[PDB]
Order: sequence, then structure tokens, then C-alpha cells
Amino acid sequence: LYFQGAMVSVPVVPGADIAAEYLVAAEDTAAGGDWFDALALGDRLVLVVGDVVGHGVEAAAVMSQLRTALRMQISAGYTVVEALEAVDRFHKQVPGSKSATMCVGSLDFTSGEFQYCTAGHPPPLLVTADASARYVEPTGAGPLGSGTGFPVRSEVLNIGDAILFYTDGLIERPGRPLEASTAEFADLAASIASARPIDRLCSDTLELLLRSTGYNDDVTLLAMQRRAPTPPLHITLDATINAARTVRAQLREWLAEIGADHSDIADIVHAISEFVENAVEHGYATDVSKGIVVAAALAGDGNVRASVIDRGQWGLAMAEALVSEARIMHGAGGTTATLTHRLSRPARFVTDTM
Ligand SMILES: [Mn+2]
Ligand SMILES: [Mn+2]
Repeated sequence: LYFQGAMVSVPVVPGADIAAEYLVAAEDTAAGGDWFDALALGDRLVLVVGDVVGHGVEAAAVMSQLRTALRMQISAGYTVVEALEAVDRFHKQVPGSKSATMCVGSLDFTSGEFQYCTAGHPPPLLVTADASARYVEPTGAGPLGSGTGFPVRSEVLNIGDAILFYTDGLIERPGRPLEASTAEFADLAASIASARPIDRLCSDTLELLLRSTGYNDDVTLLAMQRRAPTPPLHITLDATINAARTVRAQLREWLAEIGADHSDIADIVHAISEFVENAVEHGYATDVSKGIVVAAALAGDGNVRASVIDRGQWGLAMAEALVSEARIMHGAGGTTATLTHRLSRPARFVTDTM
């Protein structure tokens, strides 16, 4: 979810929790030379952090183009390497884009394989399940317009393992030398690791690191922890007056496990509750036993898809106005009401200590 091509929010997926927090060096401006991105592409999750030189009203403009450029290639299904190379060739047409740096990674949901490239960009922190932090190795890539190419490495992340993409603003803090400030970020991430766990890992790291020391560049932190997927939801109920109350309760449990934001929860629970109520009241089978089937699942593209199937009734404008997409189908002996809703959690935009 974007506002003006800018990511104001992070997606939600079965096999990873993602959080994002950022600060902008300037005053009264929504963006600088930094950006982050997280694209849920089905069989994988692609993470992006980037830094454009000299922020800078001019630096935002450059960032905006690069972001749109990288997103277009990634979402068209090119690999990390191919995408980065498309962008590097594109930079010629984007003045000020030379020496922009990026860190891009792709998580395979099945294997935990996380293929990443550090294009002249400080390397990701890995916080493991047993609260060991350590930096992943730099891939050997350099920034845009460096002719270094874009070589890529891999790390296997287990369930509970997290990884932290960040910009140099996080570790180049006022009155702090690089190797000390690097080692403090790592230790603190370790410390905090012994909401969702990735939220506080992301939130608390950044706010203690900057608590006293302040900041002087753009700062962007994009964290994701691998998790075991919540199984899909399935309920088979009697077409009774309490059916909706039953479904709502369980749908709430489920969406909490999934890790959805309250707005998405409110939307989706509203839609499905109304489908169930409509099924009950409208409502023409005199056999009410197991007359209602509800199913809901989160896919790796960040959409929840749900269906309410009943034994036929004598919801569109309602549901179409609440969730990304809704549909109703009728046949003899049945009605199916469906919804598809994209999940998002907002990024945290902070302004504290200069
Ligand atoms: Mn910059
Ligand atoms: Mn910077």
C-alpha cells in the first residue's frame, strides 16, 4: 500500500512478519534520500532499502524514480540480480542517481533461503532465534554506476530468525565512531531479542540507538522475522441466530495469529459477519444443520481470501465498500459470497531528538 508511490505501510504474509520505521533529516517533509520497500510476490518476499546521496529536496526526486524503477522490475518477476542490473542501466537517465546505494533481498517461503545483494550498502544484521546478532557478509556489489556488477549471496533463515535492513543513518550517529556504533546496534538487537516480536525488535532498537545521540541523516530500518504460517481458517456451522457471533469470535482469533492491523480486522470481520447473517436470514433451506461453510486463508501475495458458502438464499455494495474485492455467486441449492482483501501495517514515521 502506497500514498504517492511512497510506501506508508508494510504487507502481511503467512511466513514472515515485517516492520518498518524511518526518520527524515529535514523538517516538515515526508521523504528524503532514503526509501524501503517490501513486495509480497507469492512464492517469495522481496525487501528493499536504499540511500540516495545528499538529502535534499533534489534527493527525494531521485529516490522516487529509483524506487518506482526497482519495484517495476521486481514485481514483473525478474530476479534480484536482473532487477538491480535494469536499474543500474537506467541510472544514466536519472541525474543524481549515480552512487545511490541499495540492499535488496529475496526470501523463499519454502526453504528459508534468503538471497541478497549489498550494492555499496552496509550489510544486514541477522538476529537469530536464540538472540545472537551478527552482520551478514557484504556481497561484493558496489553502488549504482560502479561497474562492479551485482553478485549475490545466501543465508538460510530458520523459524524465528530475523534480518534487519537499514541505512547508514542508523550507524553514523553524531559523536559515535563507525565500528563502535556498528557493534552497539548488533548488541542491542541481541539484547532486545531476549505487538509482534519483530515490531519491538524494530521499534526498540531504533529508539534506544537514537534516544540520547540524536540523528543527522535519513534513517530507515526494515525488519523481517521468519515465522511458521498460521494454518487456514475453516468453520462449518448451523444456520442459526448465533452463527455470526461464532464466526466473528474465531475470525478475530485467527486474524490476530495472522498479525493483521485492527483496520483490516474490522473490515474483514464486518464483511464476513454480514455474509453469515445474510445466509441465515435470507435463508431458504429448512435444514440448518451445517448449512454454512466459511473459509479464509492468507497467501504469500499478502491477500486474505475468504468465502461464505451456504445452501442458497432468496452484500455486494456493502462488502465492495469494505474490502479490496467482493463477489456473490448463486446456484440452485446455494450461494457463495467471497472477499479478497490486501493486508497492510503502517510503517512508523518518527520525529524525536533533532
Ligand atoms: Mn543519502
Ligand atoms: Mn545516508
